[PDB]
Amino acid sequence: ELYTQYNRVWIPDPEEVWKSAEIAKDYRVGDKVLRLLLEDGTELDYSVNPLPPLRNPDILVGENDLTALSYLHEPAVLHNLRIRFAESKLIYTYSGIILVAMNPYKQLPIYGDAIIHAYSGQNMGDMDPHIFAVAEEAYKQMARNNRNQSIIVSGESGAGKTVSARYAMRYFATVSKSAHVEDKVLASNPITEAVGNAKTTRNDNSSRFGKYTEISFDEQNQIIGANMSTYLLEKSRVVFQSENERNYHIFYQLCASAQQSEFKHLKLGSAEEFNYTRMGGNTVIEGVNDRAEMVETQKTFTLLGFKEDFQMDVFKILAAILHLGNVQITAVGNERSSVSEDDSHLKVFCELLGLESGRVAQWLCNRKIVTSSETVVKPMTRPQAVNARDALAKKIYAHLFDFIVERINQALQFSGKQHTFIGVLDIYGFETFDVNSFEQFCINYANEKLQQQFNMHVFKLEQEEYMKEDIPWTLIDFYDNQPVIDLIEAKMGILELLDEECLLPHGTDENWLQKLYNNFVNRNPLFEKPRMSNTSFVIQHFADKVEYKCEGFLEKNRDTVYDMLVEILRASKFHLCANFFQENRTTVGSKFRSSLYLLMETLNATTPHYVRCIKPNDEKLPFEFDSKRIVQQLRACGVLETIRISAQSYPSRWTYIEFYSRKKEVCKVVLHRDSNQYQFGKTKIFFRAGQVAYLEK
Ligand SMILES: Nc1ncnc2c1ncn2[C@@H]1O[C@H](COP(=O)(O)OP(=O)(O)O)[C@@H](O)[C@H]1O
Ligand code: VO4
Ligand SMILES: [Mg+2]
Repeated sequence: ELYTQYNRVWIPDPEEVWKSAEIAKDYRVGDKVLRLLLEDGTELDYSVNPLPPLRNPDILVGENDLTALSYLHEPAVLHNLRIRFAESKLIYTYSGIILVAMNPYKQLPIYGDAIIHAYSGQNMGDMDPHIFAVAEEAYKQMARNNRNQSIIVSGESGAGKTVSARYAMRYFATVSKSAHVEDKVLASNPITEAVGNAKTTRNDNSSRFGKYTEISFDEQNQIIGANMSTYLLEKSRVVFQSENERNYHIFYQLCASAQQSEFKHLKLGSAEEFNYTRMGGNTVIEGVNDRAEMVETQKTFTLLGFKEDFQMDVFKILAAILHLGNVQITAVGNERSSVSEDDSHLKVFCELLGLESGRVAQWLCNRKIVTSSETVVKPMTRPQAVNARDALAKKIYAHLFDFIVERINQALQFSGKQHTFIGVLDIYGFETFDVNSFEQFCINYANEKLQQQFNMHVFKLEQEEYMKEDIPWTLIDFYDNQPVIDLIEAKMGILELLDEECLLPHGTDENWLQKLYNNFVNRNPLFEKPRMSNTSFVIQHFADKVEYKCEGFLEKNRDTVYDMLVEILRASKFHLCANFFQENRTTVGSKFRSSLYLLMETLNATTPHYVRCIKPNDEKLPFEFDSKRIVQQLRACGVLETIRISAQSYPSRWTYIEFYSRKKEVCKVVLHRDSNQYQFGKTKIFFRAGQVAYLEK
């Protein structure tokens, strides 16, 4: 321990998390006090416990790889990212195995084809940090050893996962260009964004669905096609928006083109006319021309082989959903509801979908009950009627979304042997709002599973591979999130208790919430009940604490539509609509659990390439560095731990018999002619990075 005078250390600070302090007097070993001199000139005696993190030299700060730091601690990482980002305007930085990517919130001219080819053929460390380098390394490893790869981006909402994923795919399309199948696989993104992304208060272009795109390659490592897997689309988005949030983009693209002659038969108007698009109070995104976006969407559909007739059919479905949302449901007393058959919006809804308005009006306000002994028809209250109507709207959109993805996959098919593939994962990031519900619970659960997949490959596997070789290895501590995962997915867990309540015909949100209280309050450290609420619960996620409201958990987990309404659309004279509701028990939560299990396995059977995205500020400001919010994300992603294990990891390994050519004691002797840059195991030798390539020369 030598904290000599004149050098600097980091101490806690409220605003900037950490602050530098110069050691005024030299350090006497064992002393509890430290003579420091603050930046303001205020002297102090810091109560240390033999201690403060040492600040790295100004020569080592700002480097491309943070493993090159002398003192690996949180202040160093935070400080290095700050000056690289805030001052040097560098958004990419290497943190060992992972790439770190800071959201610039500004268009940077660093993705041109010239730069793409500049990265091609190069090694990982040869060039400055860039998403292209991560992609190149995956493409490089796919070719040299015929292994499937995965580009796995992560981070909270608005951190820049989708932008990273698309640029990674842009790289593959450029270097591995063969038919221009490359332009089609790239086109799959903007299509799914139009029908799958929506403005939230976290991100103007938030992904409300998860995607995993497998890019297939032939023996020449040229792209031959691709396949897209989607995960739980947000259905409530179709019929509900919070303040300053929008429905899916395509609804507004469609309304913005309502007066075009081609669309006039859809009887549309401004987005402010329709209840399903107006609810947020703002129908426009700053710096987005929805009409111009409609044009690009049409061009993109055409590029994928979807002509005018195909586009008008999906636009017809979309317009129908909007009109459905404006069907007037009046109250008849306090126990009954009513819809006029001559309701204007109902009539076009039925015309576009070839339905009979009488049957729709009837079964929006009544529910049939078959007991195989009698058939009871009970009226619905106005709230129940609106609910049944909205549920129908959400169902139509869900089928339409699946229909589009299914057709996209058909367009990207290939009649050939898949040599290898590179999967690009891009799911909705960790998010939390004032009011969190089932939607947020699922997204955060998904993110929890990704962190598990990450920790397993980076910390569990890598260290276990070293430990069982009998080599000296100080284990790196990392936050294992298996407990919170078990709390959610395992038996007697939250999602299991929810399914049980859903099986009860008299099941309710309140009773389910009570079963969570009894089972987990003062029983599971990760589960908490707020003192000033008996309608919610808070979970300690890896990223942050998140309070969830229990309202609507059963309904959303069931995700049902009344039988009579389904039959009406099943008898649709519109071929596309009839296809959606043709006849061909498990809950949303159970399906979501199972889907994610398959995904994790698919990722584990590939060589992962991780990218950690980070939102620097909450105001979408260009190159603004919010220390508190950033350090929170660095802790959640375990960046500091990742850098540490990356630093002390031995990249190159040799078996003893292999070592002789260039026995156990003979090799150890010749190696000495420092002692830290290699270690000897049971059947293997290991070396430090680049500490051998100089022998090759
Ligand atoms: N590299 C970047 N360059 C410019 N803008 C970016 C970049 N990354 C993110 N952004 C901005 O952040 C917004 C949201 O990014 P996105 O990738 O959708 O985040 P996520 O998918 O993680 O929610 C984008 O619409 C874009 O304006
Ligand atoms: O806002 V993002 O859902 O695309 O993480
Ligand atoms: Mg996204």
